[PDB]
Order: sequence, then structure tokens, then C-alpha cells
Amino acid sequence: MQDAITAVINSADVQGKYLDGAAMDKLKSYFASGELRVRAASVISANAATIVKEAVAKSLLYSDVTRPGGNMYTTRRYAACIRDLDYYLRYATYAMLAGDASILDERVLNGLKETYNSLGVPISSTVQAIQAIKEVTASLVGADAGKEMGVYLDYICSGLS
Amino acid sequence: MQDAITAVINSADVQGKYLDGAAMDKLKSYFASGELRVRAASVISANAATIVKEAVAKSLLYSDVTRPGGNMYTTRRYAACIRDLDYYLRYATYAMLAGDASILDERVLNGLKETYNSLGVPISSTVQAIQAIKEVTASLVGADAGKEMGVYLDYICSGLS
Amino acid sequence: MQDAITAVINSADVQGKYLDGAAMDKLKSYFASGELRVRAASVISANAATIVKEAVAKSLLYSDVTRPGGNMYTTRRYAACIRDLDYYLRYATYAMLAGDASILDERVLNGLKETYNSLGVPISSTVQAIQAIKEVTASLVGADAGKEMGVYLDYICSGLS
Amino acid sequence: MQDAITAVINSADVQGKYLDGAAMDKLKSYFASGELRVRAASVISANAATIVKEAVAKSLLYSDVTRPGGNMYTTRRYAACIRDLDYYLRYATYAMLAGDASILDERVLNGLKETYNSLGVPISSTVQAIQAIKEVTASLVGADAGKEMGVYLDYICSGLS
Amino acid sequence: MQDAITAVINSADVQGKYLDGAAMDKLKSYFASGELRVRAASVISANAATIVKEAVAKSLLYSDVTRPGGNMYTTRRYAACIRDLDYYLRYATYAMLAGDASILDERVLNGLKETYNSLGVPISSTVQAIQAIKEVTASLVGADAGKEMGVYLDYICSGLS
Amino acid sequence: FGEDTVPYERYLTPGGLQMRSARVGSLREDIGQRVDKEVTPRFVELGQV
Amino acid sequence: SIVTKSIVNADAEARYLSPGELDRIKAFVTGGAARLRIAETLTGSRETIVKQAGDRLFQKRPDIVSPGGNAYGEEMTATCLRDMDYYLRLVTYGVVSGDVTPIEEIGLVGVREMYRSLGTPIEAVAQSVREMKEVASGLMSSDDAAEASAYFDFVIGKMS
Amino acid sequence: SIVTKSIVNADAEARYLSPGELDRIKAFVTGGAARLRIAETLTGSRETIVKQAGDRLFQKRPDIVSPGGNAYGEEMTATCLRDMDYYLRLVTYGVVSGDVTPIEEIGLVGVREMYRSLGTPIEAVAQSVREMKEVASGLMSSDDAAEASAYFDFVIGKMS
Amino acid sequence: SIVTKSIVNADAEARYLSPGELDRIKAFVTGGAARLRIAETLTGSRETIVKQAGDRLFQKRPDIVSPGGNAYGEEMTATCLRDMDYYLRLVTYGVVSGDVTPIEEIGLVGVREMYRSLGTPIEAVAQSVREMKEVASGLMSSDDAAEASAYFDFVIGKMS
Amino acid sequence: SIVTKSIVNADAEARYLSPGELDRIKAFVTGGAARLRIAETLTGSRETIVKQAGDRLFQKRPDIVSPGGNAYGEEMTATCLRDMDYYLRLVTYGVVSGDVTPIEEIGLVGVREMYRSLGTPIEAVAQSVREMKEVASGLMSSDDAAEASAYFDFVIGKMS
Amino acid sequence: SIVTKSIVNADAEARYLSPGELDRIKAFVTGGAARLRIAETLTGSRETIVKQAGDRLFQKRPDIVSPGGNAYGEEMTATCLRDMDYYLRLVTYGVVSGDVTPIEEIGLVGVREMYRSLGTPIEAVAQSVREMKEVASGLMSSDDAAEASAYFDFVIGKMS
Ligand SMILES: *[C@@H](C)[C@H]1/C(=C/c2[nH]c(/C=C3N=C(/C=C4\NC(=O)C(CC)=C4C)C(C)=C\3CCC(=O)O)c(CCC(=O)O)c2C)NC(=O)[C@@H]1C
Ligand SMILES: *[C@H](C)[C@H]1/C(=C/c2[nH]c(/C=C3N=C(/C=C4\NC(=O)C(CC)=C4C)C(C)=C\3CCC(=O)O)c(CCC(=O)O)c2C)NC(=O)[C@@H]1C
Ligand SMILES: *[C@H](C)[C@H]1/C(=C/c2[nH]c(/C=C3N=C(/C=C4\NC(=O)C(CC)=C4C)C(C)=C\3CCC(=O)O)c(CCC(=O)O)c2C)NC(=O)[C@@H]1C
Ligand SMILES: *[C@H](C)[C@H]1/C(=C/c2[nH]c(/C=C3N=C(/C=C4\NC(=O)C(CC)=C4C)C(C)=C\3CCC(=O)O)c(CCC(=O)O)c2C)NC(=O)[C@@H]1C
Ligand SMILES: *[C@H](C)[C@H]1/C(=C/c2[nH]c(/C=C3N=C(/C=C4\NC(=O)C(CC)=C4C)C(C)=C\3CCC(=O)O)c(CCC(=O)O)c2C)NC(=O)[C@@H]1C
Ligand SMILES: CCC1=C(C)/C(=C/C2=NC(=C\c3[nH]c(/C=C4\NC(=O)[C@H](C)[C@H]4CC)c(C)c3CCC(=O)O)/C(CCC(=O)O)=C2C)NC1=O
Repeated sequence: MQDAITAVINSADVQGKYLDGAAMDKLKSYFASGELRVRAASVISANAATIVKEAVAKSLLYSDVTRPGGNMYTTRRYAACIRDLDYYLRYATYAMLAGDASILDERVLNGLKETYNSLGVPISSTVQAIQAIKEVTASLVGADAGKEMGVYLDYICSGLS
Repeated sequence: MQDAITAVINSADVQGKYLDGAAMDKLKSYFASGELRVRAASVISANAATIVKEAVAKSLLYSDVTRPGGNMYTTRRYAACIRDLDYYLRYATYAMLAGDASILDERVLNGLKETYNSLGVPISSTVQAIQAIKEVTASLVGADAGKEMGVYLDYICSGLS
Repeated sequence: MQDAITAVINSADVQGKYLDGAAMDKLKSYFASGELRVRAASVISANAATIVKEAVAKSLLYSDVTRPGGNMYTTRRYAACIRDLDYYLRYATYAMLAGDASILDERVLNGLKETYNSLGVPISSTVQAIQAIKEVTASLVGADAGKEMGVYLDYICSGLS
Repeated sequence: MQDAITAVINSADVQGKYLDGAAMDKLKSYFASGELRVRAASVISANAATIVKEAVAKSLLYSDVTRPGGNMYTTRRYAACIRDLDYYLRYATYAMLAGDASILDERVLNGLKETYNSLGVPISSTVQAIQAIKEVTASLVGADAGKEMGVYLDYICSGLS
Repeated sequence: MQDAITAVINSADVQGKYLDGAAMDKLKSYFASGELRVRAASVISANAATIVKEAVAKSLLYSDVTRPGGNMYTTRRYAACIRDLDYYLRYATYAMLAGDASILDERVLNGLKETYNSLGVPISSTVQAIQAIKEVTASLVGADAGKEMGVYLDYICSGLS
Repeated sequence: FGEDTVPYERYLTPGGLQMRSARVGSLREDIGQRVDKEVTPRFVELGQV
Repeated sequence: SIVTKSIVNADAEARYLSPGELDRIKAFVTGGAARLRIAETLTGSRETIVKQAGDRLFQKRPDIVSPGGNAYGEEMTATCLRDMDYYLRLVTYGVVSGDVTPIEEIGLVGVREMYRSLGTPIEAVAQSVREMKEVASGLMSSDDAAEASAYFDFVIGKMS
Repeated sequence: SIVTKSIVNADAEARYLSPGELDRIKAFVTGGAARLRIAETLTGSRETIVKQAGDRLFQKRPDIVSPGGNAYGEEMTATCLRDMDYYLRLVTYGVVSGDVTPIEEIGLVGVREMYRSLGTPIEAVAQSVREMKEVASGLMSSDDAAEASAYFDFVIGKMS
Repeated sequence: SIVTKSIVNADAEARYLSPGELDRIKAFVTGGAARLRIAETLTGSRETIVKQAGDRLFQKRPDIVSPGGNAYGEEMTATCLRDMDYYLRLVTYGVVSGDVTPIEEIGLVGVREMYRSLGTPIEAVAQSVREMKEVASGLMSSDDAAEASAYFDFVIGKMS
Repeated sequence: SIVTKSIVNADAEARYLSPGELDRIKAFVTGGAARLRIAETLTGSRETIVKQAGDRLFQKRPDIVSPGGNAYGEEMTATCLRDMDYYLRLVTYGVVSGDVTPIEEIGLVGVREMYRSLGTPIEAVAQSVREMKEVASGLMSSDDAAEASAYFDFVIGKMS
Repeated sequence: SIVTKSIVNADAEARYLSPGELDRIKAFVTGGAARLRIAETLTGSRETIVKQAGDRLFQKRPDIVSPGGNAYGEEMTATCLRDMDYYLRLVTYGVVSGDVTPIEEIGLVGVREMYRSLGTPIEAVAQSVREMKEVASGLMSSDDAAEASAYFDFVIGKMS
């Protein structure tokens, strides 16, 4: 995986040049936003379960999917759906801390669409669930870091689509 | 698609021999059932729209599916649901006439889960709609021919599973 | 695709409600911004190719991308990249006129990242070219309308990166 | 392991002879007792958590071993101790269903004493804890199977002491 | 393993008491010596290979062990010996950064005496090598950091002997 | 198409439609999500004069 | 909307929008205040239009609410008035959008098949929409009535 | 501790400490005076914090002291306050050590099995230590409360 | 970086990052200006350090430029100075990253096999990086010299 | 089912079905009529079992239905009765199948995680299943009550 | 307002305002920005305060929403939450005005007689405003929480 530091290092390295100020300002901006990322990650790590709880309550509960015949009908499939949303929230927290969406398409997205197509998982329903996660964590954390979290959540949705 | 006759001819043809006595017994069993199959197909083909009307009134109407926010709300989606139930009734009649579910495996269940997941179609609600079709058809035609229709309707349901 | 009016109408339809006060406020805001959207669309439709040609002069020319071994080396590949930036500018103009990114998601970003990964197109260089388009359009159009165009071009950057 | 029914089979295997009456009557006694053994095993399987809870409550609770300075003070030590008690109850259930203590001699009494000496686990505390296991099981089932449970628990006492 | 702060925290937890001055004096001593330990570890990691080569030059070269028939003759054996020596140096650096020698007497001295007695490695010659390492580090990093290294190094000597 | 009609995209694969309409934009609120009819609360309605 | 229609046409042509289409969007943007006024009047008087037009419908076509009719009963009459309120809401959507596109997307495609499956007379639904048009045209100003009558007569023509 | 986790990472990768983690240990050493100051004020207020937090806990959830709760009786409430005192001691231990490792290896893993065998509501004791962190953040200064609240919220997350 | 290390370790343990790593991350974030300053100092003196250290290496050990040597030839010495520029660039990468992972992932894995193939003496490469360390430490301030020489001795320790 | 377990146990050691498995399957077949009778009276009395057991549950545990509780409100009460009907249906499935693996595969894997996400007290759900056990055991003969209470007590053990 | 109090005192004395009183409006003017910030915080967080305070009030006093209670129905519960919204608006008025005069003049004179006529438990109204104070102090900073809780405690003292 790559964070913003390794991203700008490899961007300098692929052209083989040293660090210029047009690259050093990227590291300065990342160190400006780092404490915001750390505090938002601490809030999300403290409140990881309740984000998923109110997200499923906002989006997936009392819908077609929990009814008999739905994809999250049995308790095994419900626990698998909660596990998937925990995966999405934790890896989006990782991407928010890194400041680069490399871990998302390098450890979540590279085959998950094929896996969901083989399992019959509703990708649009998972996208709506991740949007519910985004609204809950935006209300919980704040607008400034919630936007950065929502960028990687929409990255996860775009990889899923 | 394969009926019982083409299934017997296929099983003899891949052996390269003619029809032996067990093949004759299977054909005579199918010819014995063919009277009931033709009568049930005639009754369903006559009262095709009434079965869909009764099933939609039984299972889908005056619910959140047909209310605003549901997937049967917009009238193009309502007419699409009517067309889908006519699809299920007509291909279940085809599978009853054939005595085999290969027609459902080839044209009905071919990516239907992926299609409904991409569209956002409620799998649980359409399974309940096919169940209402099964109950209305079993009420209309009888116990034995209704059970014969219900075998392929439950096959469509388990394909949607 | 949807514009701002179509998005408001769709939200009110999904709620099953008439146009309340807040929906009329959003409609009045869009009707207020429509003058600036029309003027910006006319200015960009005038200076369509000019934005692209100093954008590639600012971002892409005289680099290893243009030099042999680069992805924009041949005249065919150069015309392909010029056409791609023309499409990006035209669709950002469409999104700025509509007030929504629905056309960007429907007709640009669907499979665009997979297309560029299959072709080997540099994502970072393409993003920097779109940033050059954003800077030239902001310098040429104005402040608020240039900021709106920058918002939709950054949406294209977020969907592509 | 080997059961009570297989015990006479193994003894006759060593002797190289068939079943004799001094083992026939023991096998008939096991056949007469086996229904109350299997039902008492079913009862303690249904109420298995209550035995561990009451044993911890009336033997190990509010003691030197669970106060600071004790070998069962910390939460990890408590979880390990209740897991050990649950395993003791499950293997005692296995023996009282099976009619033999070979399951305890092989799958419990292999090196448990030496691991407890390695860990510094209080042997006398475990011995009074399995006395509490005896009292709770005898209260739950009754003395008719309580003495039968106490035979294998006294086997545990002799093995661990 | 157990460093200084976890050691005093465990000593407090055995008595079940909050941290008082009788451990906080040693805690202030550790935090006063911490930057000395880090700078000494930096110097030792800077000169880590040179310490080993001067130690083997001043204690182990031109001896009966590196004569044929000795305990350091073959090339694999010499590589293993210098591997042991910079293992001892690096784990002594670990204990010197930690403030306690739990890592030294556990993850180095678990079975080191027994395996050296089985192999035939001269314990006295290894003690002389460790004393040579101690003299080189004391002459290279200073007096106070040198004797702090020497405490853990003759702790290693006492573990070997 | 007749002799005068340019061909046009008539049918899609489900995967292609999912790529087009399963992104963050251009996806409706009622596709795979329960839509709760939000309303002004009854106490706010009573508090309005 | 007409903005959506112009953007769709320009996208099909793969070009920027023609200045005639820019002037169309300009004219719609300037004239949207009157459209919002029409939609506000219909939204405010949504209940009396439905009630009076339902009464005029049931007097003109007594068969649909007599016993044996499709809308006989209080709950069936409530469902019929709910359908009329739905169509008036779609008329407000079309007035706001400036074109018949949301009306056709939400409530005209498959309407024939839907009402044929329900057994409801589509001609009587068209008569209900016609009475709603008459009551709304009586309730608003004449230029506003002429503007709303285009969308109303679109619904009439697509039902008939 | 953070020093022992640094050397665990170091000998897991089987080499000496990196300069970044050496400067990180330097930063931990320099901040350890502030963490020890937090330790002094917490061990000075070790009684009033746990007493006010227990009073807030019984005021929030009266069903604990009501019949049907686990902590019914004077010895039961004394053991509940003793558990809260142990967890406050663990939070002070973590503030001293610089990481959540002592809380994890003393009283935070296996707490589900602990309170399942006890019958104690895990959300109720999470609420109790939440009131502990609120009273602690009230009594601390802003930077000290911000430092201790991360470890407190880790206790909340792993004991919720 | 340390962010990448902590996220990778928490991912392998399938858990969120604890505050015991989050405080380390925010400390690395806050203490970045010194590393940035050392980075622009090194890339300002990127040429002269390479020139002086190459001059010192070829005067200290003339076997490199001896006939039959590995770098006998003007283009061979040019590629040797280019390798010195490469490792100075990697040292600047490690300085601006605050970690040894960029040097390890770019120019330390397979270096022994690479120079074992090419015949270039690995101890003379270590001497080259050591001489760059001495020139840079002479060129810059003493605490910054120690900070840069930390990564420099990491490189020469992985070399030998 | 028992047939499934016997075939799986034979196939795992790659042989045909043993005489012990044939005797077990024969016992399953002979007890099929009694098991079918138990399942038939359960599904015939499925409404009154859920009604009476829900009434007894809500009398014995008013906290889950009082305000602030998980099931407070008519919709949440109906959802709780729906969950009880779901578990009664799974009990009938287990009674038909002769073992506990349909109940395990449908409604007893991830049940703790699901109800923890829902906020529902799993011990109160176990109390609901215990009341269903008592009400259903009062509606049959003694051997039938014991046979059904075996599957009921399996659900009790999996919930608590 | 304190300017109204000082001008009433000066007018009843028939004189001009003393320099101490001019300092009263002076310091009131200086504190006006912070008072407006507190009132704007409450106004922005209006509905959340009322909903959480209502839920916690109904949790602590289940009898008022039980059948036979004063607020059993949904409309009566809405009247409860409406009274709460009234008192929250009065608290914001008092925060803006800098004194308890608008709260007392609008909704605290004759409140006992009004709620006795309505059959409403005045102590449960006091508990409801106490829960409102708790939620406001939860989502407000501590000094501003004390500033709002002064007016909240005035309301509680007038109810009790
Ligand atoms: C001369 C052209 C080259 C050279 C040689 C050189 N070697 C040493 C010292 C030692 N070499 C060994 C190696 C071995 N001993 C063994 O028994 C075996 C396997 C059979 C090997 C490979 C050892 C152990 C030493 C240390 C002396 C000892 O034996 O105790 C030196 C001396 C260096 C010193 O500092 O004393 C020298 C000079 N050096 C070169 O540059 C030429 C390539
Ligand atoms: C060198 C100081 C003296 C010497 C020693 C000698 N060592 C070996 C090989 C081994 N060294 C170790 C030690 C460790 N392995 C670990 O993982 C750790 C913890 C970090 C330690 C301390 C071990 C276990 C061996 C055994 C085999 C191996 O290579 O791993 C040998 C070789 C024995 C053989 O020939 O089989 C020798 C001789 N001998 C001397 O004379 C030096 C004074
Ligand atoms: C009233 C003018 C006429 C009439 C109406 C009538 N309609 C129904 C039933 C339904 N009609 C619809 C149609 C729509 N749903 C939509 O979302 C829209 C566009 C916004 C339309 C037009 C639907 C879905 C139903 C089903 C009701 C449900 O929600 O489940 C009935 C009831 C028929 C029945 O058998 O229940 C009636 C009576 N009937 C007349 O005679 C008038 C001509
Ligand atoms: C108080 C916040 C809540 C609660 C308390 C309660 N505690 C007990 C008794 C025990 N609690 C523990 C737990 C620990 N001991 C440790 O050393 C540690 C780690 C530091 C923990 C987490 C233990 C072991 C006991 C048993 C006492 C003993 O050591 O023998 C009880 C009594 C249980 C009973 O049934 O008697 C209670 C009630 N309950 C609540 O409702 C409060 C929310
Ligand atoms: C009743 C005994 C207890 C209780 C119940 C309660 N349940 C819910 C909500 C849900 N429960 C489930 C669980 C299942 N779905 C299945 O398909 C199966 C197995 C067949 C199970 C066990 C689900 C999915 C829901 C969500 C509703 C939905 O259909 O989407 C609630 C509501 C909680 C909420 O926040 O909505 C309640 C109250 N509560 C009690 O107090 C009793 C102990
Ligand atoms: C192998 C196929 C191939 C072609 C054809 C090619 C063309 C090419 N010509 C360029 C520029 C240019 N080309 C010219 C050349 C000319 N101006 C004139 O007036 C003369 C008429 C004419 C040449 C006879 C100039 C002046 C520029 C620079 C334009 C600018 O920078 O504004 C550039 C951009 C500069 C760059 O390389 O980064 C490219 C890519 N590249 C390729 O890989």
C-alpha cells in the first residue's frame, strides 16, 4: 500500500528526480491534515460498531433484503453483511489515515465485484449501505474530515459498481 | 430446451443405441400425463391475465412495494412487474408442458439474479409474487396439476434463491 | 441523466410528496444560477479547443509522456488524448449546465478507470491534465462559474483516480 | 477413547476369547443404566452454563485466588479458568454418557497436572472447584446420577492430585 | 517481554495498588536516562559490525578455536559465531532500550546453555568475546552508557555461566 | 431500423447497467434502500401557530 | 427538464450546446417564476381540485362508482382520488420542469397495461384528468391555465 | 508498553531499531513527564472521580440498584465500585505506559466471557466507564483530558 | 512510512489502530518541519556532496580506478557517481519520509545479488555511502547531521 | 438431517454406509411418523404458541417492552412476535429433520452478532424461546414434549 | 433584560442611570456575543434536544406514557414534546436576554395552576427540563453549559 508520503516519493522516483517544492508542499499539506486524520480515526475507532448499527437501521432494516427470500435473510448472511460493512469502515479509516486510496483497490476492490456477482449480493444495496455509513460518520465526526472519509467511501462504491 | 421425450432421446443417443423398454415406459408415462398437462395449459392460457391480477392483488398491492419509495411505485415499473409475472406464468406453463425445467434453466434463470440485483428488484417480494401465482394457479386448476405447476414455480423461486 | 430540477422532482417523487418550501428554494437557487451557467457554457463553447491546447502545454508537453516510451507518444495517441480532454471538458460543461454529476457518472466514469488501466493510460498524468483544464477554465470564465466547472472537473478527477 | 461397552470388548480382545457371563452381566447393567446416563447428559448439556456459573459463584468467588495477588485475578485468567471449567464439565458429560473414564485419562489427564505446575495453577483451588462441580451437578440431576458423576469427578480429583 | 515501566506496573499490579513514588522514582530515572539510551543505541547500530570485527580481532582471532579442530574453524561455523555475537549485541541493545533484561534472559537465554553444552561451544571463550564487546562499546559510546551496556552484557555472561 | 434509421443502443447487459447506474451519482434513492417518508414532527406541527 | 432535453440532444450530437438551445435555457430560466407560481397554486389547492373533479367524474360516469364498478366502495373511491392526486402531483412536476418528460417517465409509460391489469377504465381516468384540468383552469389565471393545459392535454392524449 | 512494542516490531523484522522509531521513543520519553503529571493528578483524584462516576451511573441506570439488576445490595454496589476503581487504575496504567497494551493484558480482553459468566451488562459497564471518562475530562485540563480520552475511548470501544 | 507500517500491522491483526499508534502517527506528523528542512538542505547540496565523496573515495581506494578494476573507464566512473546520486536520492527519500521503508523497498532488496553479479565491491559501496555521510555531516548542522547520518548508517549497515 | 450426517460420516472416510448408520437411518425412518405428528401439531398451534409465549415473556420481562426498552412500541412488539414465529418455524424444521442443523444453519449462526447489532438482549430472546418451549410442551404428550424440548433447549443453549 | 431592569429602577426612582448601571449595560453588551453563540447553538440543535429529552423522560417516568397516563397517546406525546419545545424556546429567550425575566414572564407564572388544571405531573415536567439541561450540557461546551444550566436550574426551581 501507499500513503501520501510514499505516493509522492514514488511519483518523484518514477521520473527519477529529487524533491522539489511542488512536491514538498504535498507533504506539508499532509502534515497539516495529519492531526485531523488522527482525531477522526480515533473517533471512528471508538464508535466503529454504532456507525454500522445506525447505517443498517437507516438503509437496510425493514426492507426487502431482510425478508424471507432476501439476500440478508438468515442470521449467517446478516452477520456476513455486518462483517462486510465493518470491513468497509475499517479500510476506509485506513485510507483516510493514509491520505491515498491505494489500500482500497489493493485490498478490498480488486475482485470484490466478481465475488459479489458470484454470490448474488446486491451491489446497489451495498452502495446505499456505504452511503448510510457516510452520512452517519459525517454527522458523528464533522464536515471537514467527514468529506475526506466520504471520498474514500465513494471510492469503495465506485470500485464496487 | 428438453422435454421428457427429448431427455429420453438424448440419453439413448449419447449411448448410441435405440430405445429399450425402460425408455418405452418413460414415454408412456409422459403420454399418460400429457392429457392433464394439455388441459392445465389450456386453462392457464385462457385465464392468463386473471392469475396475474389475483396474485398482484394478493401479494403486492397496498404495500410499501407499490407505495412511493417502493420499486413497484412508478407505472412503468408496475407494468414491468406485470410483464415479469406473465413471463413466470408462461414459462412455468412451458415447463409443465415439457415436463422438465430446462427451459427455465436456459431462458428464465439465466442471469436473472444479476439482472434483478442491477435493477434493484426485490427478490423477496418477487418470490412472494411467484408464490401467490402458485396459490392462484393451484386454486384455478386443481390439486395435481396445480402441484405440477408449483414444482416449476418453486424451481423458479429456488433459482431466485 | 438528471439536472438539479430533475433531482428535486425525483426526491419529491420518492418521498411521494408535492413541492414543499425547501424544494422551491432549491428551484429558485437553480434559476438564479442558470444565467451564470448559460454564460459559462457559451464562453467554453467559444474557447473549447484553446482550453485544451494550453492545458496540454501547461501539463503534458515537453515531458517523458510526449517523449518516446511515453503513453502520449504517437500522433494517434496524441489525438486520442486531445479527444479525451475535449470529451472531459464538454461533459464538465454538461454537468455545469445541469447542476448535477449524473451525466458524468452515467456516460463518462462508468468503466473509465478500467479502460485506462487496460490501455495503460497514466491516471496521474490524465488527472494533472484535467487540473490544467480546470485552471485555464477558471482563468478564462470567471470566479463562481469557474469554481462550478472546477467542482465538476474535480469530480471527474475523483472518479478517475 | 473406549467406552464401557467397548471395555469388555477390549478385555476379551486381550484374552483372545469371546464374551463370558462375568462381562455379559456388566454389559446388561450398562444397557439398563444407559438411558438415565444419556438423559442426565442431555439435561446438563441444556443447563451447561449454569453449572460453571454456580461453581464459580460458590467456590472461587471472593477469595485470595481472585483478589489482587492471585493466579485468577486478571480478566484473562478468569476467562481461561471458566473455559477450563467448561471443558471439565463437557468431558465429564462425555464420560458419564460413555460409561468409562478413558476419555478423561487420555484427553484430559495427559499432561494437565504438569501444565498446571508449569503455570503455577492452584491445585487445591481446582480440587475444591470440581467439588463445587459435583455439588451443582448433584443438585441439578439428583443423587442417583449425582454419585455416578462424582465417580468420574473423583477420578479427576485423583488424577489432578 | 517486560521493560521498566511494565515491570514497575506489574509490581504495582501484584499488590493491586496505584503507582506511587516508590516506583515513580525509578520511572523518572528511566525517563531521565531514555535519551541517553536512545543515543547510545544509535551509536551501537551505527558501529554494529565494527564492534563485532574488533571484538573478534581482540579476543577470538589467532586462537585454538580458529585453528583446525577448534570450535570456530569452518566458514559456516565462523558465520554462525559472528551471527551469535551480533545477536547478543542487538538483543543487548534491545534490553538497554527497554531498561530491563527480560528480553535477554528470555529470548536469548531460554536454552542457550543447554544447546551450547550439547554442541561443545566454549562458554568461557564466548564470555571473553562478550567482555571484548563490552570493552569496545565502553570505549566507543562513553562511560555511563558503557557501564549501562556492561550491566546487561555481564548479565549475559552470568546467564552463559 | 428501417432504411433511414441510424442504429442506436437498444439493450444492455446487467453488468453494464450496473456500471452506468450503480455509481454514487446517478443512482436513485429507492433502488436498493428502504425509503422512510420523512415528515415534520407532530410536536413541531402543534408548535406552529 | 428542457435543460435535460437540450443536454441530451447535444450529447447525442457530441457537441457543445447550440446558442439557440442556450437561448431556450435562458428563456426557461427567466420564465421559471411563473411556472413556480402555477405549481404553488396547484399544490395549495390540491385537495379541492381532486374533490370537485372526482365529484364531476362520478356524476358524468356513474357506472364506475355504482356497484359492479371498478371504484365502488369507500376505499376504492379513496384509491381513485389518490390516483387523481398522484396525477395532479405529476402535473405539478411537469409544470416545474417545463416539459412533459417527468410526467411521461413517472405516470404514462405502461399506464395502459397497468389499468388493463387492474380493470380500471382508462377512458374514465382520462375523464378524471379532464375534470382536473377544468377545475384547475377555473381556479388559476388564464395564461397560467393555458400553460398548465399543455401538460394536462398531454396526459389526456397519452391516456386516450 | 510502546517501547516493548517497538522492540517487538524490531526483532520481528530481525534488525536494529529504525531512526524514525528511535526519534519516536525520544518523543515518548519527552512526553512522559506530561503523562506522569496526568498520573499524579489522577492518583490524587482517584477517589472523587470514581465516587462521582458511580453516582452518575446509578442516576443514569436505576435498574442496576432496582430488583432484577446484578448489583443489588451494599456488597454488590461495593464490588461494582471496586471494578470501576480497577478500571480507573488501568486507565492510569495505560496513560503511564503510553499504550493500551497493559489494559489489554490485564482487564480488557476476555471481558465478554467475564461479564457473561457474571451476568453483568456489558453496555452498562461501558456506560459506567463512559461516565468515568466524562468526570475525568471535567476534572482534567484540556490537553490532559484530550490525552486520556483516547485511552478511555479505547476502553469504551473494547468494552462496549 | 510509520503510517504505512501501523496501518499494515493493524490490517494484519484485523483491528483498528489503537491510540498507542495514533499518538505516534500524530507525533510524526507534528515533527515534520525538521525532516523537511533537512530534505531541502540535502537536495540543495545534492551535487557537491556527490562530487566531494566520489573524489574522496577514488583518492582513498585507487583499486576502484585501477586497471582491471570494476570502475575502470570514464563511463564506468560516471555510472558509479550516478549510483552515488541514486543512494543520495534514497537518503533524501528516507529523510522526508521519516522511515527506512523507501530505502529498503527501492535500493536495499537484492543489492547483494545485484552487485554480486556486476562485480562491484559492496564494501566499497558502503564506503561511498559513508563518505557521503561525512560530507553531508560536515556541510550541515550537527543535530541535523546526526539525523541524516542515522539513515546513512542504516544504509551502510544494510550494505555491510 | 440424520440421513445427511450419516452419509457425510461415511463419505469422509470414503466407504459405503456402515451397519450402525443403517440402524440410525432406520430409527430415523421409524420415528418419522411421530416427528411428523409433533411438527404437525406445532404448525397447527403456531399462532397460539407465539401469542401465549409472548404474553408470558412480556409479563416476566417488562423492561424490554417498557419505554427505553428494545421492543417498546407496537411495531417493535410485532417485530418481536415475528422473531418468535421465525424461531418456532425453525423449531418445526428441526423437528421434521430429526436434528438441529436446519436451526443452526438458518437462525443460530451469527445470532449473537446480529442481536448485538440490533441492540436486543439475547438472554431475553432465550427467555422467549423458553416460554415457547413451555407453552408447546403443555400442548403435547410427555414424550412429544421432551422430543420438541430437545430442539428448544438446543436453541436455548445457542442463545445463552 | 438587565437594561430593562436598570431602566425600570431608574424610572421608578425618577433619575438618570448611575455609572454602575451604565457599566451593567456595558458588560451586558460585551457578553452579548457569547450569549448569542449559546442561543444559536441551542436553536441549531433544537429538535435533537427535545427528542432526546423526551425519550429519556419517558424512560425515567414510564407511567406518563402508559395507558391511563396524561400523555398516553401519540397526540398527547406530541403535546408533551410541544411543551418541551416551548420551554426550550423560552430558555433560548432567557439566554439572549441575559436574565430569567422572559422565561418567568412567559411560562413560569401560573404554571403550577395550569398543569394542575390539566392534570399534568409538575415534578415530571421538572424532570423533563432537567433532561433537557443534561442533553444541552452534553452537546455544549462546559462554560456555555453552565451558562445555559443557570436558566435551566431557574426553570427547575420554579417547577419544583
Ligand atoms: C591475501 C592475498 C588475501 C587476504 C587474506 C587474509 N586473511 C586474513 C585472516 C583470516 N582469514 C580467515 C579465514 C579462514 N580460516 C579458516 O580456517 C578458513 C576455512 C578453511 C577460512 C576461510 C580467518 C579466520 C582469518 C583470521 C586469522 C586467523 O586465522 O585467526 C588476513 C588477516 C587480517 C587481520 O586483520 O589479521 C588476511 C590479510 N586479504 C586480502 O586482502 C587478500 C584477498
Ligand atoms: C561464537 C560466539 C562461538 C561459537 C558458537 C557456535 N554457534 C553455533 C551455532 C549456533 N548458534 C546458536 C545461537 C542462537 N540462535 C538463535 O536463534 C539465538 C537467539 C537469538 C541464539 C543465541 C545456535 C542455536 C546454534 C546452533 C546451530 C545453528 O547454526 O543455528 C555453532 C555451530 C554448531 C554446529 O557446528 O552445528 C558454533 C560452533 N563457537 C566458538 O568457538 C565461538 C567462541
Ligand atoms: C380513479 C380516477 C379511477 C380508479 C382508480 C383506481 N386505481 C386503483 C388502483 C391502483 N392504481 C395505481 C396507479 C398508480 N400508481 C402510481 O404510482 C401512479 C402514478 C403516480 C399511478 C397512476 C396503483 C398502484 C393501484 C394499486 C393500489 C395500491 O397502491 O396497491 C384502484 C383499486 C383497484 C383494486 O382492485 O384495488 C382503483 C379503484 N377507478 C376508477 O373507476 C376511476 C376511473
Ligand atoms: C459495576 C460497574 C457493575 C457491576 C458489578 C459487579 N461486579 C461484581 C463482581 C466481580 N467483578 C469482577 C471483575 C473483575 N475483577 C478483576 O480483577 C478485573 C480486572 C481488573 C475484572 C474486570 C469479578 C471477578 C467479580 C467477582 C468478585 C470476585 O473477585 O470474586 C458483581 C457481583 C457478581 C455476583 O453475581 O455476585 C457485580 C454485581 N454490575 C452492575 O450492574 C454494574 C453496572
Ligand atoms: C423478541 C423475542 C425480542 C426482540 C425482537 C426484535 N427483533 C427486531 C428486529 C429484527 N430481528 C431480526 C432477526 C431475524 N431475521 C430473520 O430472518 C431471522 C431468522 C429466521 C431472525 C432471527 C431482523 C432482521 C430484524 C430487523 C427487522 C427487519 O425485518 O429488517 C426488533 C427491532 C429492533 C429495531 O431497531 O428495529 C426487535 C425489537 N426484542 C425484544 O425485546 C425481545 C427479546
Ligand atoms: C513521430 C511522430 C511525432 C510527431 C509528428 C510529434 C510532434 C510534436 N510536435 C510538437 C511541437 C512542435 N512542433 C513544432 C514544429 C513546427 N512548427 C513549424 O512552424 C514548422 C512548420 C513545424 C515543423 C516542420 C513546434 C514549433 C512545436 C512547438 C509548439 C509549442 O511549443 O507551442 C510536439 C509537442 C512538443 C513535445 O514533444 O513535447 C509534438 C508531440 N511527436 C511525435 O512523436
